[PDB]
Amino acid sequence: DPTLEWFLSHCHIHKYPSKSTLIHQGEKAETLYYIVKGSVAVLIKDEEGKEMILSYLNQGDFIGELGLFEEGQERSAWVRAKTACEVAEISYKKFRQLIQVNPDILMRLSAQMARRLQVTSEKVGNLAFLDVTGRIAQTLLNLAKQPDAMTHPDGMQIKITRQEIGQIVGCSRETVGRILKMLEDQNLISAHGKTIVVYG
Amino acid sequence: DPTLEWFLSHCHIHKYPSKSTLIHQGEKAETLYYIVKGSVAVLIKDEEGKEMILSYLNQGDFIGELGLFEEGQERSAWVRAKTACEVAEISYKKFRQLIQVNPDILMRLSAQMARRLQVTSEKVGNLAFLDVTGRIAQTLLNLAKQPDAMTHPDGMQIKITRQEIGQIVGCSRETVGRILKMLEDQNLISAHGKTIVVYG
DNA sequence: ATTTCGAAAAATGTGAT
DNA sequence: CTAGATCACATTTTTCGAAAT
DNA sequence: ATTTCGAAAAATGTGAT
DNA sequence: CTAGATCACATTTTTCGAAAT
Ligand SMILES: Nc1ncnc2c1ncn2[C@@H]1O[C@@H]2COP(=O)(O)O[C@H]2[C@H]1O
Ligand SMILES: Nc1ncnc2c1ncn2[C@@H]1O[C@@H]2COP(=O)(O)O[C@H]2[C@H]1O
Repeated sequence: DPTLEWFLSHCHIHKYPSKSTLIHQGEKAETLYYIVKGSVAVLIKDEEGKEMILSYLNQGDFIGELGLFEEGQERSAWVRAKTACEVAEISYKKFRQLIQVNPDILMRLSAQMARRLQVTSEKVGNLAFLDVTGRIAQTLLNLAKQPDAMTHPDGMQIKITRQEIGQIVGCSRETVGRILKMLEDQNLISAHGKTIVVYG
Repeated sequence: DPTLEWFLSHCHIHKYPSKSTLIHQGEKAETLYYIVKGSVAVLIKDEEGKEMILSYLNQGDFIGELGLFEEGQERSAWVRAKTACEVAEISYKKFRQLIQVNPDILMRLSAQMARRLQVTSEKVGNLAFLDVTGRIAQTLLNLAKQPDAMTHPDGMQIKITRQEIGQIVGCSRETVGRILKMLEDQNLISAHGKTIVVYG
C-alpha cells in the first residue's frame, strides 16, 4: 500500500543472517525496525542466562517501538533472527518526522502494540492459571498457527525443540519431554525429534 | 497541558464509585476511557473465579484502548475501580476523529501503551524467572511507586491486604504472609496488619 | 536451489529425590 | 500433600560447510 | 448530613499435610 | 527432593449500616 511503501522509502534496509542478533537488551534505543522478510524471536534473559521467549515476530511486524515514546529508554529485550531476515530500519527522530506528515504510519504501529499487549497479557494468565500441560498444549496450538508452520495430512506440522518449548512455557526441557510423550499417548500429537504434528 | 485539555472537551465525563467495574471482559469494545480522578485495577479471572491483577491504572491513564485499533474486538480484561473515579468516556468513532485533526493525542495513548507493554513483559519475566519471594519482593518495590503511596523516612509506605499481593504475584494468602514475616525477620521491611514500609 | 555426506554441534532421556 | 525441577552423560538428532546436480 | 458504635465479613496467623 | 498449595480453625482487622449527634 501507498503508505507502508513511502515509509520503506525513508528506511535504510539491512539483512541479518539466521540466529544473528538484531537488538541487545539494555542498549540505548534510538532505531526502529520493520520486518520486510523473515522472522525473529523476542526474548528476555535472567542473571543466569536462562532465556524466556516472549514472542515471535514476522514479515509486517515492527520491532523496537517501545523506545520511541520517551527519552532514556533502553531496549527491553533481545531480538534474535529465527530465519535470514530483511529488515527496514530508520531512526526515531527520522520517524517522528514521518508521523507529523501522515500519522497513519503511527496507527499501524500502535495497532501492533495493542495486539502485543493483549497477547502478552494472555501469557500472564496462562502462566498464572494453567499447569504446565495446559501451557504446553496451548503453545503447541499457537505454534501450529504461526506462518512458519507447514501443513500435514493429519493436521499442522511444526519444528521446535523441547528446549525451546520450555522457553515459551517456562518449564524445564525434561518436563516438556515427559509431557510431549503423554500428549502422544492421548493421540493428540505425533512427536518425532523436532518434528511435531498437531492433529487437526 | 494544552492538548489533553482539548481532548477532555469532547469526552462525556462520568462518575464511578469504588468496587464498581468499568469494563467487562468479553463485551464489545466501542468506548475509550480516561481517568480524570481516581484509580482502577485491571484484572483477569481464571475458569473458576480466581483473579490476577495485571496492573493498577491511575489518573492520566487511558482505559479500554486495545479495542480501538481492530474490529469486532472484545474487552481483554475486567477493569474495576479502587477509589472513587471520575472517568472521561468517548466513543472510538468520535475519538478516531479527534486524532485526525491532531495526532498528538494518539501519540500520548501509544506512549502509555508502550509502558504497559514493557511492564507486562517484565511481569512475564518475573513469573517465569522468580520464586514467590522474589515476586513478592519485586511487587513491593513497585507498589511503592503507585500514587496512592505515602513517603516514609526509611523507604516508602503503602496499604495493601496480603490478599491483594497474593493476587498480583500469583500465590496464596498464606504464602504471602509466611514470606512476609521472613522478610520482617531478615529485616528488610516493616509490616503490621495491612501497612508496610519498604526499606531503601 | 537442495541433495548428499561426514563431521561437529545440540538436543534428549533417565528416574530417584 | 504434591506438581515439577534437578543432575551428569551416554546416546540420539540436527545442523553445518563443502562438493554435486 | 456527619459521625459514632458494635456486630458481620474479610482477612489473618498457624501447623500439619 | 522441596517450594507452595491446601485444609480447617481460632483470632484479629475492616467494613458498614443503624443510631446517636
Ligand atoms: N511482549 C512483547 N511482545 C512483542 N514484542 C516484544 C515484547 N517485548 C518486547 N518486544 C520487542 O522487543 C523489542 C526490544 O527492544 P525495544 O524495547 O526497543 O522494543 C521491543 C519490541 O519490539
Ligand atoms: N496488561 C495490561 N496492562 C495494562 N492495562 C491493561 C492490561 N490488559 C488490559 N489493560 C487495560 O484493560 C482494558 C480492558 O479492556 P480493553 O481490552 O478495551 O482495554 C484494556 C486496557 O486498557
